Amino acid sequence: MDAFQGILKFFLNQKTVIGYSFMALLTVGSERLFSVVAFKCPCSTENMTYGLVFLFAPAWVLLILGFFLNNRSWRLFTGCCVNPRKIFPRGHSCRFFYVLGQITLSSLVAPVMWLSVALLNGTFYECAMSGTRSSGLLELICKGKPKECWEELHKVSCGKTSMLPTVNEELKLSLQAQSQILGWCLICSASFFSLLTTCYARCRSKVSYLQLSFWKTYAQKEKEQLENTFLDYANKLSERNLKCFFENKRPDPFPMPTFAAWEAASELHSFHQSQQHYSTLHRVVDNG
Amino acid sequence: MDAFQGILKFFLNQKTVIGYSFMALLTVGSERLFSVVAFKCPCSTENMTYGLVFLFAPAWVLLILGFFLNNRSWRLFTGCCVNPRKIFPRGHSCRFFYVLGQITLSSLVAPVMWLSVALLNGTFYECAMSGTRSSGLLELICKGKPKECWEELHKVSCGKTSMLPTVNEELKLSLQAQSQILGWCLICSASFFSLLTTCYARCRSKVSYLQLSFWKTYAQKEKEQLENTFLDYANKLSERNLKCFFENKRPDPFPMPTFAAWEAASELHSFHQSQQHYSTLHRVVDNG
Amino acid sequence: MDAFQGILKFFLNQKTVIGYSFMALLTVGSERLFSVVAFKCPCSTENMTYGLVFLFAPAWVLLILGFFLNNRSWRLFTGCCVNPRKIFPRGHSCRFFYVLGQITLSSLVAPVMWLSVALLNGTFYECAMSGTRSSGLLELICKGKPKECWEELHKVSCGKTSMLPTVNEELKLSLQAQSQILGWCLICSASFFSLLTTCYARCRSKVSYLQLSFWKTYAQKEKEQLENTFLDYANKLSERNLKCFFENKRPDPFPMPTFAAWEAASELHSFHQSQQHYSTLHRVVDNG
Amino acid sequence: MDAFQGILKFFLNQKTVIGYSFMALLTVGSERLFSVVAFKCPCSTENMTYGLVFLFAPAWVLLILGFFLNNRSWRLFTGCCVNPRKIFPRGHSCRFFYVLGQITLSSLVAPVMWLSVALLNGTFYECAMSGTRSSGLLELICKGKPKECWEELHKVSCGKTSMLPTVNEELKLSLQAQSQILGWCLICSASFFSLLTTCYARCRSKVSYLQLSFWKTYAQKEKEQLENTFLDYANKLSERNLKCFFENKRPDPFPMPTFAAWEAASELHSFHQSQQHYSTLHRVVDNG
Repeated sequence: MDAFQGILKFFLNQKTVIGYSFMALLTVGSERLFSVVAFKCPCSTENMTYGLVFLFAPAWVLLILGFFLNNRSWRLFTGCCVNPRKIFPRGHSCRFFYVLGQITLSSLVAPVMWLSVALLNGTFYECAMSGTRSSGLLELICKGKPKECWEELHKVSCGKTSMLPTVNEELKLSLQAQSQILGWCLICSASFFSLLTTCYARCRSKVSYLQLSFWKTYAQKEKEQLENTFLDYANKLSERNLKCFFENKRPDPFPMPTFAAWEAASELHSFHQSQQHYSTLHRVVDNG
Repeated sequence: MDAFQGILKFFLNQKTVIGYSFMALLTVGSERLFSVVAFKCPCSTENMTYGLVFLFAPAWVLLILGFFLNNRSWRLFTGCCVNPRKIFPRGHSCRFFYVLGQITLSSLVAPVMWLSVALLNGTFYECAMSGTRSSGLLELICKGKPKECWEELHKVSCGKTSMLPTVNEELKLSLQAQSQILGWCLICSASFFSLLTTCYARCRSKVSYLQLSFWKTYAQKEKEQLENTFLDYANKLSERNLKCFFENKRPDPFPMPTFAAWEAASELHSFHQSQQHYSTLHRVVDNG
Repeated sequence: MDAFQGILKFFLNQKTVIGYSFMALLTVGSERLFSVVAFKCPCSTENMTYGLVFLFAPAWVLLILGFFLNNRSWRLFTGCCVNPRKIFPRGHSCRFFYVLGQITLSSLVAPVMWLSVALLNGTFYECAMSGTRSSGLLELICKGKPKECWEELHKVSCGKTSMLPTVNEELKLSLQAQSQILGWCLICSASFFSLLTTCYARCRSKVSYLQLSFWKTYAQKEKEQLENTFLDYANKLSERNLKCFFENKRPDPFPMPTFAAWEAASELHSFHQSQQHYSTLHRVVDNG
Repeated sequence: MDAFQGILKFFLNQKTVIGYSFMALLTVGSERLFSVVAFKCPCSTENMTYGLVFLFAPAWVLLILGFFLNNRSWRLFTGCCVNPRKIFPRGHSCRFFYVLGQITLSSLVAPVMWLSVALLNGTFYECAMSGTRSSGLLELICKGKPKECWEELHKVSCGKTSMLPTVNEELKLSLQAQSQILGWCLICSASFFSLLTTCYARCRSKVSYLQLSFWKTYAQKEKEQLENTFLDYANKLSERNLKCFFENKRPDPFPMPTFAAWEAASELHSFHQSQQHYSTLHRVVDNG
């Protein structure tokens, strides 16, 4: 009875850590299927292009897919060209870049978690670094190797090289270990940067921790009560419009908010501690 | 009890992302059945025609199938030739191309997801590029290859070539990697174009985000109340016609909307912020 | 009936020892997957960097992840730059370092439990100590070994050495046993330090054991009653704001605490035995 | 019906013998995983240090872990430095060492049960005794053995010895049998010492067997009544503090015990047969 109503409280409270644990568990299973089934490195001069597309192009698709599912990116841009000065208020001319910077950093999580799993499985970097064709970065790999390392390097993945094939097995291990070092430098420097910008946004907040816990509770059920007021006023408007069509009647007037009140309740909210309002709908009711 | 009435809320809300995830999971399993069971490349002079038909003809079938299932393409064209000026209003003469462009771009999703999975499995491009017979694009494939690369290229898929059969294994890998580069160029440039036209359509909207959320709620249950009014007036009309046939009576008059009211409620809706009407049935009731 | 209501009492009472037993059971299964599936030591001159990154970089990620999930690190830092003297009171100028020292030692548990399991499975230390290149610490390993121990030491993991390959099997055992001795010195000296600072914090407490048991019961259900007062005052504020918007009314006044009362209830609590208060909200009510 | 309410009486009554049977079943399964999966003896000069750490370091961790889980070690030390003379009463100046001696001997059970199972599986002692390097205790092992027993003894675990390898099988059996004799001498002398100090503490008791059975029944449900009086007085204090914050009222006074009564009920109890009190809370109520 109460055993099932006591575990769902502890699960719904920790809901922002199972969403990230599921986003990281799907990238691991998707990277162990692109390299096993679809990736096979050609031993040609297109080595640099072929390995640099299986690395960065699945990270570009996940960036655009995070702008589609972000519900507060359509809340900001819808109706922009009607009056472009309602997103740029004259009192706070810099909150547009704070919100737009919050959309970008929130959708960079899945590109970063793709570039780290793909670098901790060093099959894409080994195919890409073999076709380097550069003066620098080639003496580092071919340090104590024979004279034909500077030309037959881009064949080391397929074997197929007349260079005593146990040097080909220790030229693969030197490239499969330069990517796993780079794969850990990306997790360590993106976790530190994600904590440095989160703590700076909370240290510079306008309210303390107790008022911020009421602000999040009000903003979560102002949207639940909005879905029930829209759904109740739409059942009464469609019943008025369908009885005056089949019976050829004249309708009673239907009171609705005007266009000036619809656009004034859609502006961007910024907290003021002199008159403490918790939403932009709270501000237009208390002022009018 | 309430655990089953709390997961279906989170599933029906995210309903436009499981439909596209099911459309992408069916194209993958359909492309891995044509190339395994039905496709076998002939090593002939019909190499170009055979591989270019398994690429573009299953994408032409899915384009027409997206016009049959689009419910707002029959809402626009039914009764066109009675009065063609009800689709071309004189106030807004350009909305006909906005609606027609929305039909085309919404049915181009499944052709694009076919050409990407087919190019990421490079069996159709390798059979097609072998029979190119062109001056350009033939020196790129036969760069460091012997003299009989310019004539025996169209046999490389079947083997069957007296050209030292390890060059035939590195001419297959060079063609199976030019299609996977081209496959990622299509996903990366169609995901960017799909976001550029969706964001431009919302930035140029007439209403803000809050009024657009009531417009979508009213339009969803105006169709639900329309199906219950049609089903209620058809049960009363069929009972009147059947009692006056078997008993040879004369019927009472049945009030129904006239022909001029049926055609006025079927026009194309366009929002005006001076008189805010949320449908074209709402406009003919409030005006008459 | 009462059999299920008698074991959940004994499980929820011992709740701080199943969270640590689950934190230690997940580190063991995560370390037996990095060394088996992903770690393969190269026999090169990058031996020192490769083995020292698989040791300390997964312990840097778990340190930052313990600052995110700590609920009393945001309770201290939110709203810091509005008035920085509310975290540094003039009466108790040193409690800021007692709370900050409690956040750090509580999040150092999972880094320490990573470095112990990684040293009791001596694969990361064997790859890293082989590339030592130092005057000291090299005569200890190469004590009764031949002359080529001082140059071909970094190849001992891959084999591949012309040094009579049964000396290569007793040079691996001498390095796989110097890490397991260091793995037990870390558990034995972190368990003694975790008891010395816990017993010193309780011996220097202001209240005895009986008053401290009431303090923990009050602080546990002041948070439960706070979540039900926030959820009740937010259902009444959103109902007031949505009836005055759709009907264009003027609202009744809504009594709420002022901004000066919100910030005084968010300060840092310190016990005084002259006037015994159990929270900072209890102190501002009894004083005003 | 009553079949389940008649076996749980016989199980909860014998609760101090299933806790020790489960503590001993976990040490056996934990010692058969260290010596099988993680222990591999090097044949080097670090034989003494390697085998003496796998023996005594898991016994030092279990000693500190028995101070953390002992609920009457925090009952004694919390608030010690406020007034140190409440743990050292002038009438009974030696009860502090009786309680501290009861904490130490009750947490030595799991260290002793580790050293006995680890010595009845003679793998740790065989690795450590091979590197003895002593004048005594080496003639006992090398009694009827050849001349190279005094130098090649520390290699006997790995084999690897040119000493007619059937003498290497009877030097392992002589060291794997000196530890099992030492393993049984530890269980025989710790079971006799545990009965000798338990019977001496009960023979020197102040009450007889019948009064001691009421004392254990009262002390067991003074703690159950204390958890319900704390949980009832904390629900009334948090409701008073939250209604005077959101409504800006002034509160009624809340009667609570003073600081002098909180510390007098936290002292150390000792029985007196002149005025028979069964707790230290029973003493301060009957006296005041």
